[PDB]
Amino acid sequence: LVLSQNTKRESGRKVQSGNINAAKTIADIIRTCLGPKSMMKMLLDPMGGIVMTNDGNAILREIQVQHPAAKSMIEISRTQDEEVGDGTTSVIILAGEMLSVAEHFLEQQMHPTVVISAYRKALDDMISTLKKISIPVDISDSDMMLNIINSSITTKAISRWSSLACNIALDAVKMVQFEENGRKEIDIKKYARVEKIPGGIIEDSCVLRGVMINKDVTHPRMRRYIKNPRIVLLDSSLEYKKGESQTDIEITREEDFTRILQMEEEYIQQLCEDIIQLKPDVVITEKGISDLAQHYLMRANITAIRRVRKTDNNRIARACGARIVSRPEELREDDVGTGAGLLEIKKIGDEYFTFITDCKDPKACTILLRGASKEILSEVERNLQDAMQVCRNVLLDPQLVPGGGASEMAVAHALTEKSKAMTGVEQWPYRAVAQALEVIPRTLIQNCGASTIRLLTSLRAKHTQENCETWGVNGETGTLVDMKELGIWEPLAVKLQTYKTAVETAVLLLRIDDIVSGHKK
Amino acid sequence: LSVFGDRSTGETIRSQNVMAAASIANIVKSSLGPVGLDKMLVDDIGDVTITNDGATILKLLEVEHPAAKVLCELADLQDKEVGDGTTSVVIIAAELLKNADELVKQKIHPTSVISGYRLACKEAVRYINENLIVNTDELGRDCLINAAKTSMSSKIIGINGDFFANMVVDAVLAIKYTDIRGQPRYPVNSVNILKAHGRSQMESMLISGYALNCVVGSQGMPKRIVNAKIACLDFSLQKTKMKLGVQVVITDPEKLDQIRQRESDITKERIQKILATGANVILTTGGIDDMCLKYFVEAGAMAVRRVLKRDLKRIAKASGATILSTLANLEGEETFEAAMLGQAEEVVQERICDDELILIKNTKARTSASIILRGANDFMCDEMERSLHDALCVVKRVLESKSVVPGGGAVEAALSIYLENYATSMGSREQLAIAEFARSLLVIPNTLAVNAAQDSTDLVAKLRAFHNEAQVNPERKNLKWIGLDLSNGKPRDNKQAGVFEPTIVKVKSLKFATEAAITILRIDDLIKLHPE
Amino acid sequence: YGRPFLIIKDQDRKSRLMGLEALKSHIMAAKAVANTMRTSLGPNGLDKMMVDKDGDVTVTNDGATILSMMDVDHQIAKLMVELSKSQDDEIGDGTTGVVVLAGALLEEAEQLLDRGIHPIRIADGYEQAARVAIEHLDKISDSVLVDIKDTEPLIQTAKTTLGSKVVNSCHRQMAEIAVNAVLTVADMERRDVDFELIKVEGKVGGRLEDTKLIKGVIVDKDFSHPQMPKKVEDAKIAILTCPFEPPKPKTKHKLDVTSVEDYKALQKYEKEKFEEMIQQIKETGANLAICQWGFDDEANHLLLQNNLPAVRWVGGPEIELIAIATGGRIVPRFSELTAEKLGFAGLVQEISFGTTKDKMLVIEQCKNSRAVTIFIRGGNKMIIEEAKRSLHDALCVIRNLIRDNRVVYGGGAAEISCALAVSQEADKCPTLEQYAMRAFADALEVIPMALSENSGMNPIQTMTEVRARQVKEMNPALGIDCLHKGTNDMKQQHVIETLIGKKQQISLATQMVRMILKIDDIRKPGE
Repeated sequence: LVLSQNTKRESGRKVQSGNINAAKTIADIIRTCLGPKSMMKMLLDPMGGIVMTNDGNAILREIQVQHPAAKSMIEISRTQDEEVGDGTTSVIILAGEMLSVAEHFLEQQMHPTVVISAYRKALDDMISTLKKISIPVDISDSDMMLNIINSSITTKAISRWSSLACNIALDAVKMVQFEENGRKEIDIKKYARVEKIPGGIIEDSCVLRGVMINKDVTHPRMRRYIKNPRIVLLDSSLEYKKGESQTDIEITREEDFTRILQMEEEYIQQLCEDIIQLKPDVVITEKGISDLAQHYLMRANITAIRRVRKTDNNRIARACGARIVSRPEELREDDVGTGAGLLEIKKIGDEYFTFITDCKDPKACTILLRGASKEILSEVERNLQDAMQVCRNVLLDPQLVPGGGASEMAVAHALTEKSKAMTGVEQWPYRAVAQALEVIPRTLIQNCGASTIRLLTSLRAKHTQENCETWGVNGETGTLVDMKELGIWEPLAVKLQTYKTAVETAVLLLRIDDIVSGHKK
Repeated sequence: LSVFGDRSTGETIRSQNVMAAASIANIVKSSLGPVGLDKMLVDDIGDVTITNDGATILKLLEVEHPAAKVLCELADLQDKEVGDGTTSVVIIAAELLKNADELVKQKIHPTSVISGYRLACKEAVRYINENLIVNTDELGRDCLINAAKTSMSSKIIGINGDFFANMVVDAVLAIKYTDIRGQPRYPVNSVNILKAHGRSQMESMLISGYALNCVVGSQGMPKRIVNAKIACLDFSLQKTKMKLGVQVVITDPEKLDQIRQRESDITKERIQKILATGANVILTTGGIDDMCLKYFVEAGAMAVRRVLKRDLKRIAKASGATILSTLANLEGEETFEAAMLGQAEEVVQERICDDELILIKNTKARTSASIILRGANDFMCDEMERSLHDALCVVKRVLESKSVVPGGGAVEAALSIYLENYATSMGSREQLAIAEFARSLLVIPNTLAVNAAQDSTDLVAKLRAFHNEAQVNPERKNLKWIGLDLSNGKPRDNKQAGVFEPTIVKVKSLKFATEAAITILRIDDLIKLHPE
Repeated sequence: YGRPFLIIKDQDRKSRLMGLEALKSHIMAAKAVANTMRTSLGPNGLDKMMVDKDGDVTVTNDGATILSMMDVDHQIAKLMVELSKSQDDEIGDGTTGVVVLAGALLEEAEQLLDRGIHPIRIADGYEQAARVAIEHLDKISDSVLVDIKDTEPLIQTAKTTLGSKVVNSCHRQMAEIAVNAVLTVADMERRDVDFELIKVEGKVGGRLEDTKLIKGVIVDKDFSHPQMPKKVEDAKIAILTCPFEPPKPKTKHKLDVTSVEDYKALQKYEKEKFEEMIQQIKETGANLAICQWGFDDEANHLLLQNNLPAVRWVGGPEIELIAIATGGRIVPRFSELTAEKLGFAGLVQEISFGTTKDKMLVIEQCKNSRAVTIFIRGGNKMIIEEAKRSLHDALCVIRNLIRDNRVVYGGGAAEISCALAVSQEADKCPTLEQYAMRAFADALEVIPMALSENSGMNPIQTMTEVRARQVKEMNPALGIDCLHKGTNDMKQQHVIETLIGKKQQISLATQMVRMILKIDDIRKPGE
């Protein structure tokens, strides 16, 4: 017994093949999942539930593996999925075939490292190529976004609900720009809360100018409906709290026990009049509520809600623009809930809901999802999740690309122009990537169900012409289609990270030459 | 006669130890040289780790045999000493073990072997200092580029090296530091490296300042500050306790309110005292209370909780802040002084990989450097920093030692022959160990070539000849040369190619292998003990 | 690279010991056997008792038997075991110490190993020392070739050879018992004698002194018919193989009787045949018959009907012992027997030897007979068994003496001179074989020390004096006063031994220890 006592090892071509095989496996289980003609997959969770989604990431997110590079690929998915949302509908699939041809030079006894070098060389050419054939666009023009929005969602089941979602997405993003960074304001996808409520229909689901609380009034008398509410966000609890420093009390005369009892009551009263002093209408706390305080707030005609998640609270704060407070005596009129167009508490059916909309200039809001069932709606928001995602990315970059394989062919021959201009051993790797690129539209045809070879060849033959760069494939016809009229248009950074991530996998995987298990630590 | 174990002696264990050593060599023999191929370990449950650097590899690998741990132990010191040579060093020792035993394998007296081995070590270093080339006449940045990009080979980032080392050299040159008043020492680990999966390393950015694996305390709190009013304070912020045992007993109730009142007002005024200075940025390894958060927003200031001490220690150093465990004075009162502030142009938290991290830009008091890593997975990132971690190390040593050695294995190429002739100098039986010591020392190019997959002997023989030729016709200014390549599979002038390595790398290496070989060879018998 | 691999199956349980550690290990094992045997030598020695796997027991002093009964597991031990077996059937006792010679040599041999000394030379010198021993030994050897009809050199030698055995109670008699036995059956024209001509016969009962050699043959068979008379004076003897039944040709043979007269003639023949051979033997004029095989109860009585006792179911070897002792022949046929082939003897008489048992038959032949038997009586089965082997062994040395009529007074004097003779060479030795000399010489010294220790005297105070006398005097006839007799003249003490006995003994030992030194490594399979 020598090395590690039941830790296996592997080396060389067997290893490299294993990764390639493991890689090749990873893509194909998803190769059907992309396109306007894509499939939609349903999954078995560990814990009993059901998830159905076309977004590959979640599918891969729910995948348990033993092969390491496979686990590597999994993480690769969520990173870009975190990064851009969609294209993971293609991201990994692009990687594996890149590898799939990549192995084709290994038996050529070609050291991968140099094959890596071309891969590096390839990327910059791709990056430069794409920028050349990128398309700047205005951001204020809403309808273009929606087409861009629709284009980005014309792969998911919300295709039939494109118009709403496109509006649904567009409005939500448009109202998110934290301008306190000068002219470098940032939107955030952590305030655009998504709320799934059962019943109703897609059409019933709509964007609400503010936030929703799945709670109910602590006391009946408080109005469930107010025109112009005034709001206080009380981070602190509204009731007596123990003296933190383990204080203790020894009374000697009779009255003190009752007296100290009144004193905490007074302390309660003490807090309230400070609140009523600012003429609020609304009491909000992430904590519980003294009913005795609640009594006086009821006396105050001031509505109170307790025990709310902080995340929503700040959004509530962001909704009416007011700022949260934990110090009632230090309450500031600058944090009044001014800018709440309406307070209401509705009934969805067995649940009270808090309506606070029509803010003057809401920066935060939550979307109310009304559909078929949460898992249906869970799919919906995932389509939303990306749907909002690319939009903000667009608000980062006004540059657009015709995806759908059109840019891809554009890249390919551009490299082919390079490859024949790039004599040397690395040339064959270089043209390999170009040829490797071609599979994504090929998938489309398989997803479409047409003559892939004939279509692609005509496609490639079409794009040998320098005059035309927007020739792509319609998803449903499976015919050569220039993109300008078809309108499937894509943000630059999306495909950027796509290629950007794609290569990083290979080189990372290409260096792999040995296996070691059993760390036991 | 021992319970719970037998023993092995003589050739048996002798041979056994060699097998142990060679195995470890074969463990890592594929991770070296500009063509090195990285290693990876499925741990036990899938938390795998790709890496090419042996010290990490060795450290992460379970070992049971003693001597292997010694090499495993040995490398880490070199890791604690160099950072690479992990590409090389362990391979050196066991090979030095390998041939050494072979002499012993007939009859050869080990201590006899040791002395020449001792002689081998001292002889080479002395000649290497007779083969050194100094960088000062050379342009600083260039060889800095060279050795780094030389270090960049065999790594994940070797292709992008020019961007990398260029980033690297700026990073280190900005982390200049004045040492003992007689040294301009450059502190390793001073630069901050944060891994951020996502964009490419092309998009990986150097931070001319400090960046934080931190986030804003309060969503209400501001996010970007264009000002330099920066405070740090180790003192955590909670409504204070009595903090030892100091019991509170009440006989007059009428005061608990004011007791309760003051429990936060102590914190409150401390904040206001802090705020009266006008510091708008505060950092705290300790916890931060929401009451302070509220006032801080009402102060509009910036607050950070739960930050690692090392970083804020670096923070005070660069910004010129004064690290403060508490407020006090040489008089009893807790006061605060603006002079304790640190200064930097702008501090922002920014979302990378959907994650907002806090940045500090351009501290006026002292230059700071951080490096942002963008990559595909966590797997790629945390390995690439290790190289980047090692990347600075050699530069520090290069900065530490105004002296360089050409890369691409010319060292032993020179060494092998010079001792080989010097072997004849001794005249004892020991020079045989020298010849093998040199003979074993030839290991490196062979290791490179097999990973590069060419005829090594012919390459090596060509290497031998040129260096041998470099030892004829003492008009060597037009006959002394240095260099070798693998990418073209032919020798060159790595001096012309810029393939350079820091001297001390080989220096300490040959020493450290010498000791270990000294250690392992002397053994003649192992005795095991079964556990209780 | 480094990873497990299989060279031999069960590589886990293939243990292996090599070199000096193995060497000494064998030495350690060897000494145990030596220490096992030390007590077993000499008149004052004490013998061992072995217990059989089937629960039987055996007490004995013959180390060959001791080891033959011994079940060791160490392989070298078995080499020692067969070693003694090789010596015994080669000579006989001396086995009383043969192995003891080896291991003490090996014990000290390690001392040279402890001096790092390579076995090969150690193999070398001891052999040279061995040759040194014999050429010294035979030079100082006495001879009994020079003797007249050797009546009582042998008696002394027998007396000597029996002093190591518990049968020493009346051993003088048994000494005479053997010497008569051997001289009768010896071929001086050949210098050999077959032990088959000797019939050992020991039946338990009676005293040891009741042991009595019989110039003749004794039969573990009684009379064919109980009414046949127990004694027979004249010894006209018939020796038969063909059992007294209808002959049957052993090729597949059968008759196919058909008619009445077919039945009758055979029925008629059936008796008629018996009368024929009954007539046939009667016409031979013999007095007694003996058959190897069966009888018919009918003709048996008819054989009793003519006062011609016979013996039925007689084992093979004995029948010829009968034949040769009678000088008689063996005839397979009734017709072909004639009086000339008949055996004659002095007396035949069955003996009711047991008080409560069936009986035995003895033939007190009175002419010359190249075969003979010894009858042993005594009180214990094992005591019989000890006697037989002891008696058996005593025969051999006289046979051994027959081969070579030159002997030496025993008692430890012989080899003592040798080491001295060895030692004198050790000065003219030159190098390291020089160490090898005194080593073996020192090795040889143990045997007297074994004696005196078994004598309870100071071993060293004894031999140190013993050497110096044999140093001061030139007479190599001073051994150990084993029975506490103030005379070291073992020649006068008559404790003597054949040259070959020791000669083969040590010479045997040398070759074995040579191999013993020769091996270094062992691979033992796990059980």
